[PDB]
Amino acid sequence: EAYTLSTLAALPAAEIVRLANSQSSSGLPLPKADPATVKATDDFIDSLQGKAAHDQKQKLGDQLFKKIRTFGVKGAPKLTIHLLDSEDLRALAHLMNSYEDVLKEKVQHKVAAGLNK
Amino acid sequence: KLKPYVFDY
Repeated sequence: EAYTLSTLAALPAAEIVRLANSQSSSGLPLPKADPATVKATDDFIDSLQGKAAHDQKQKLGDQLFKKIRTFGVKGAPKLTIHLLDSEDLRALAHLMNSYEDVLKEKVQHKVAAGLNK
Repeated sequence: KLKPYVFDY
């Protein structure tokens, strides 16, 4: 099992990140993450713990929405909401900040199902 | 406020 980008993006964010962090990343189509970026992402998500769910998703959504807009994909608010409601917030944030290519491919899966309409 | 989440640009 060599994942393609597309089959990898079909997994939940938490599992993509688990695979990325496993020593056994034998051939995964992911770049090596920048540790300072990873720490900044985890500190940001740490700062959301304890807040109302809407506020956590608004705060991550602000950044995720901007990221999806840079992909050139229409319907970015609806895609952002769907991702915030279907993915682990921390892992989703790591896709956003460290694994942009698999995030765009995950977004393409969503566009193919009409979830941006 | 954050009822759905709101992203303006």
